[PDB]
Amino acid sequence: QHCVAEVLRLDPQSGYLKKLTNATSILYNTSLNKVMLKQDEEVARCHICAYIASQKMNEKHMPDLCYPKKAKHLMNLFRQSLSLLVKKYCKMTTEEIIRLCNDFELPREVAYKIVDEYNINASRLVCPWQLVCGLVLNCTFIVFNERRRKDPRIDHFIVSKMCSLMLTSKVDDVIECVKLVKELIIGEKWFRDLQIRYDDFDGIRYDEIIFRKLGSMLQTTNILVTDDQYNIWKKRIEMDLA
Amino acid sequence: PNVSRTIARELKSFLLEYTDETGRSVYGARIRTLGEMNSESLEVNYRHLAESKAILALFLAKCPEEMLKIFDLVAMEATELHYPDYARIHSEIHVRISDFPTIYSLRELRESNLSSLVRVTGVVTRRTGVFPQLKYVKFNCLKCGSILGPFFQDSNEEIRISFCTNCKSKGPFRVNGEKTVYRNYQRVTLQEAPGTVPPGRLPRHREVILLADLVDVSKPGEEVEVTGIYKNNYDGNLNAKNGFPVFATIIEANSIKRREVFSWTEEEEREFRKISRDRGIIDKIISSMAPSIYGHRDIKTAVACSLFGGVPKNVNGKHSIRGDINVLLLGDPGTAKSQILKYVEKTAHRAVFATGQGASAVGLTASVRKDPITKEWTLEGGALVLADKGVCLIDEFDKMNDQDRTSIHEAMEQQSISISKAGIVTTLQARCSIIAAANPNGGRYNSTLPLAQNVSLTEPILSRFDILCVVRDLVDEEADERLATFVVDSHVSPIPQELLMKYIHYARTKIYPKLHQMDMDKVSRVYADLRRESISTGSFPITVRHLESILRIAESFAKMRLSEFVSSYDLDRAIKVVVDSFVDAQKVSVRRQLRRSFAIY
Amino acid sequence: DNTEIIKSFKNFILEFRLDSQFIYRDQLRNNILVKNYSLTVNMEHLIGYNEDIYKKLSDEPSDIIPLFETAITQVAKRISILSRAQSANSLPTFQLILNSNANQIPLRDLDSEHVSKIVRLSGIIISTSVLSSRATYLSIMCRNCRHTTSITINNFNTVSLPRSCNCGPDPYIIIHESSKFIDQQFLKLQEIPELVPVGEMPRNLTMTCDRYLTNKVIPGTRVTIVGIYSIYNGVAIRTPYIKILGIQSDVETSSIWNSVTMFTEEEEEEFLQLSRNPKLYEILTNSIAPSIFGNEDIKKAIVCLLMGGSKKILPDGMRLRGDINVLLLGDPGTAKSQLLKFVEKVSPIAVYTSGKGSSAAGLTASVQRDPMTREFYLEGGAMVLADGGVVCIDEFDKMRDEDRVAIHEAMEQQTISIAKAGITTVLNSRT
Ligand SMILES: Nc1ncnc2c1ncn2[C@@H]1O[C@H](COP(=O)(O)OP(=O)(O)O)[C@@H](O)[C@H]1O
Ligand SMILES: Nc1ncnc2c1ncn2[C@@H]1O[C@H](COP(=O)(O)OP(=O)(O)O)[C@@H](O)[C@H]1O
Ligand SMILES: [Zn+2]
Ligand SMILES: [Zn+2]
Repeated sequence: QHCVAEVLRLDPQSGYLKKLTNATSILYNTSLNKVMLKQDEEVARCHICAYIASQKMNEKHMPDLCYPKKAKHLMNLFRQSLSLLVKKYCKMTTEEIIRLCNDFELPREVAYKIVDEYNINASRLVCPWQLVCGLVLNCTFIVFNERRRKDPRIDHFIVSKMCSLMLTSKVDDVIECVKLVKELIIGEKWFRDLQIRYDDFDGIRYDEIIFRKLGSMLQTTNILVTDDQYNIWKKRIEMDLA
Repeated sequence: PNVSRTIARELKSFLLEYTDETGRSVYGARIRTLGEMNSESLEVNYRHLAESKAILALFLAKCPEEMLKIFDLVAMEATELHYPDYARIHSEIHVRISDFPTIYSLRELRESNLSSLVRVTGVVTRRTGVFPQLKYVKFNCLKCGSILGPFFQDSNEEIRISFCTNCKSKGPFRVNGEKTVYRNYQRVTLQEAPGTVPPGRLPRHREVILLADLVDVSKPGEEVEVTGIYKNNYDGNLNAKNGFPVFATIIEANSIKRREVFSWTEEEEREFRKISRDRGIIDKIISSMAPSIYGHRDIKTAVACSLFGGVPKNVNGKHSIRGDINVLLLGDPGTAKSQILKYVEKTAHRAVFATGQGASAVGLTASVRKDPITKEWTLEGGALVLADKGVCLIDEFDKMNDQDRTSIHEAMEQQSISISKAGIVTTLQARCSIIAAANPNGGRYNSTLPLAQNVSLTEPILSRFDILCVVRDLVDEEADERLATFVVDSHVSPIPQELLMKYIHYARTKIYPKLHQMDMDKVSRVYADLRRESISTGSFPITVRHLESILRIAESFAKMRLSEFVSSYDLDRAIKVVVDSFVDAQKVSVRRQLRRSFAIY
Repeated sequence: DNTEIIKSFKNFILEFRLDSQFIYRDQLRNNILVKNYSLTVNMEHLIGYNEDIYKKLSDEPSDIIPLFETAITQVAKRISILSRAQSANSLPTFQLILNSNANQIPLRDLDSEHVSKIVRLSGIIISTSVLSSRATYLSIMCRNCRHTTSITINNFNTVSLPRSCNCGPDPYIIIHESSKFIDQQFLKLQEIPELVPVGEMPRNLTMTCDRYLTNKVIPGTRVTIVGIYSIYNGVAIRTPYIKILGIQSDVETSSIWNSVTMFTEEEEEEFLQLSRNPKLYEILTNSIAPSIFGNEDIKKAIVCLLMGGSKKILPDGMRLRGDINVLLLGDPGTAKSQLLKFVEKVSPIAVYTSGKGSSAAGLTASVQRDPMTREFYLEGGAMVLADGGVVCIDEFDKMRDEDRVAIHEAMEQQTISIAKAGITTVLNSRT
């Protein structure tokens, strides 16, 4: 039942969940009662089980359910028993770029946004590797400012990652990949919502920069260090005896 | 059949609204007790859902190992509405059954009966292992450094995978024992009851598997009732079948018992103290010790002192004293010598009936022994070893060689064994109570000689015996009149023995009653008295060994009465015992000691 | 995350203290002078300091342990350089050691639950099999590419060699002379024979250990241990075993001739107060048998005896027996048995017997052979167990003649000899 609920709640990755666990139960039951249905490794035995249980209740969905040789076999058997940017004009899918975005373990909402961007504005293109590259980079720089604000060892590792995920030794093209999308995507309300959420504004806060730029000297350029820093740095030399 | 819909709703109806008498939902108690208990199992009486509807039992009988599928999940259902997060903790539930009327032997099994409910009788012997095997599986892959998800395992096969979620690669696979989850598996032997193997025939035997966290609920020598199922075993390597192609058969059994843990409650000890303190239990002790034979009271009394054990002490961890009591009986075999000791084995706590060679449990020593299973070297000890707190019985003490005698000598000497063999060196605690018997040379005792002169025993272990009791031919008419009447009526006040062992179990725990130096220099007096009176007409002496023993008897009777400390007018009993012990142990010359040493009576 | 736990752990190293004195900090500072690369630990000391590691080390220990190992090595690396800067390249992982006393659970009450967790227990020892080795760091060259690489392993003394770096499968030789290894052994256990059912033989269990948790133990030594109920490989089944992570022995059970010889200093001063009293002899006579009466003259010999005498050697080899020989003689009572019971207690490393040899006890060397390889080994002896000690006997009367002879030779030269078929012995009694 644990494994049943596991594989059944593996579909997302009201009446649905209930009726589907009941379905898989009595389905597996019917399939194992008689002596007719054998040599079926339990390795895989809760999948077109789940697909036909989708087919049964009320509404069914061909996509995102089967997601192979024996998949067809067992189906019939049960059903009877009952570089990257020089490349010109490439093509992509939903899950291709879900992969290239989920490699950073970023959320799926940002990915859906880049997907919407694409399927509306993937029309007039030369190469979508550039656009989606720049997109997910300017997702990373905006959401990952904290860890980077304290760890400048990150910005080399990250750019190195996407330099070789798309197979180049030259990188200034990637720099352009970022600034051009930033020129493009600059002013949409959803981009706006993300900037108020994760608070980069060029990577710097609002309540600081406005005094940086309106015309002030109270502007806190933190050359000096904060108090808790020293409060914890002192422990390193406390035990200096050893 | 896809009638799991009707079947499930109606069996859960049964499970929930069951009412039999006073509108009693008996199984609500079961499940709530289960959840209270972190329990993994639950029982369901077959007789009542069988009373209501028996095609329950039919769709069971066609494939009962598939009748399971609804019931285990239904247990979780009832469980979580009364115990959320139980399904979190206990991954799965097993069930148990009771009260099935059909009977088969271990031989009566026919092909028409298998793959159905089976109920047998027999005995559990040769218990092997509580080994673990799998129920949930995950992996360590090589082409990727990652895992598999969770997977339940069938009742009849291993598992192996060639697909991977990253690619269709049949890379090297290995299970992650360092993370997986397991359950309890036993292989058990089971044999028929020899009390009913009919004339001439032999008893067949079978093999049994025990699961569901019910392992080690059995021990060798128990009558058992496994109800279960039955089937073959396609265990591979089968194409090498000569003769006809015919296969073994094995039970999977669910329910289990032992019929066909002693301890004290508040009132159980309340009554103990009530009776212990009220007016001299001990007459009723010897009235209720062992009614096997009418026999005689004196040696019963001696061994009653041998029962309880006294108190040991050390003078700040030196000059130890033995608290536990010894005995030695002897006399003609015509009377009951090998009866009451086995009774005591039946009546004590952590007693033993060992023996010499022939019809013995063990050889009364310890040794580097093999084992039939897998050559497990082990260190068994003589039954002396087992009851280092308790007692060790023996019969036919005489019938022993050099070393099996030296061992018991060592025991009653320094209460510890030593071993110097086999890459192993050690001593133990042998502070056991000794009992024994033997056979005199010539049947009769040879009244006209002393002890060591009559029986060919040696003294140095003989000295440890505070008691050496003897009888002989009892020749008068009344002997016949009583013993023949009893032994024929065998085929024509005293308290339960359960209470008596529960009393000793209550006694060796609590009471270490003391002795007050109030008038004890009478010890010094009467000792010096009779130690001179001994030379006055006797040959051998009496020695402080006896005195120490009388003190141990005094504290013995203190534990018996359960009083707080020594009483004065029971030292009379102790010393009278040792007195009339030395009386019968000697020549007819002692017949003057009969008159001399009675004033101490 | 894991580094949060690492710091919660490493603060316990140098920021723990009780009785106003650092404990483990200077313990390490000592251990490193010892060149030990390990420590000792209590886990009772961690419960009050911090609860962020206990409830998770419990149920996922192996997930947490090598972390502690690496933390330890981290602390080592600073303090190594700092102490080199103070006074006066290759620093492997340090085996951790620990113990506990929370409880003891027996083999009988186990089940197939709480598996891979940690458990506490009692038992008795048998095995001293062999120093079986494992690897820790071993270099690899390919036979065709000549492509050097390297591997190191950590705990499990999971993966194998690389299947491909054409060279084909199995392209790799293992170099030894620049490889590294460690030792373990296979150690058994079995329960208290006094706490068992009346009927059946007992159940034992194996275990494994490593570098400095090795060779601590010799059989008969009752010991308590804590470990992890691990697994390796009827229908489908894996063998239950255990991984050690804590051993504790009684300090010295059955008397070891390799005993202590370097006593403390505080005791010297009272020792020499007792050296310089004139009442020395009379006190010893008042106290060797305090619950015992008379026979002052008899008690006045034992002190002549236990201290031995003139070990005197001469340039031929005809030594003189440094000790003395004695014989009580008399009746029941008269304390002839009680002193003898006592003397082992006062004794440091001596032995007691009855006559004829006792149960499973050779009164002299009862030699036999090996259960494995059927080879010769000097086994035992009540006269050589106690080398450099006294021996206590009762019932000297009923000897066997063969038993009496060698003992009859000891008391004037104290050296047994056995020259049976293949083995030729001169084993020193000195008792
Ligand atoms: N007083 C008695 N009442 C009933 N049965 C007796 C009595 N005395 C002896 N017997 C029977 O005779 C047997 C005597 O056996 P025992 O002398 O103990 O054999 P052994 O001497 O070999 O131990 C007992 O088993 C018992 O059943
Ligand atoms: N000289 C003595 N003084 C006091 N108590 C003794 C003396 N001799 C023996 N006992 C006591 O009498 C008991 C008998 O022991 P012991 O006489 O040593 O054995 P045995 O009688 O076999 O030689 C012991 O419990 C001991 O404490
Ligand atoms: Zn793979
Ligand atoms: Zn190669």
